Amino acid sequence: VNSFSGYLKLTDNVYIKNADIVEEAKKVKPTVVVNAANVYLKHGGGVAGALNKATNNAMQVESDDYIATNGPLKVGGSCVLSGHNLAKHCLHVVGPNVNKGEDIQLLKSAYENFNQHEVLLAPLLSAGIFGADPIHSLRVCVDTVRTNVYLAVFDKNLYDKLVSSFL
Ligand SMILES: c1nc(N2CCCC3(CC3)C2)c2cc[nH]c2n1
Repeated sequence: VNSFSGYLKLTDNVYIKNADIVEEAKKVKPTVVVNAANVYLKHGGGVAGALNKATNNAMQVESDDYIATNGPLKVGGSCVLSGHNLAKHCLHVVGPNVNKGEDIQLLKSAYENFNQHEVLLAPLLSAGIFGADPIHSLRVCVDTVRTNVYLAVFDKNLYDKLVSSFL
């Protein structure tokens, strides 16, 4: 049994809700919240900008030290950093950004990072400002992630389309 409330069950392991990932994080304090990161961990906008704002920029300060030591992530890759006031840990995952011309086949590699964590609160990778079709992102999620994932979708409108169209 876990804390997550109000989710629709899509499969054995994937759940979905109309929620902003941050408010949900603040309420649940999950072990892992996933960030929709870029390779530079520059949390300017989208989910990343919202998560970082909710940490009062502490996520960005920590991320800048990570990059100064380790250099950029790979597209499709991830790192585990603090969850600050939102979660125990933040899994920063880099989905391909279609608005930079990155290969959408890297979306499966991105979701494979979730399998290293038994339970996660996450957004749909590569959606919003990364330009991918969220219906496609949900399909790759369901077909890739085997651990228990609670997806938060940032719009009542879109949420309803993902559910209605789910096979
Ligand atoms: C969950 N998902 C979010 N995304 C923003 C737009 C598109 C998206 C697919 C649903 C991802 C955000 C943004 C801020 N807070 C969020 N929580």
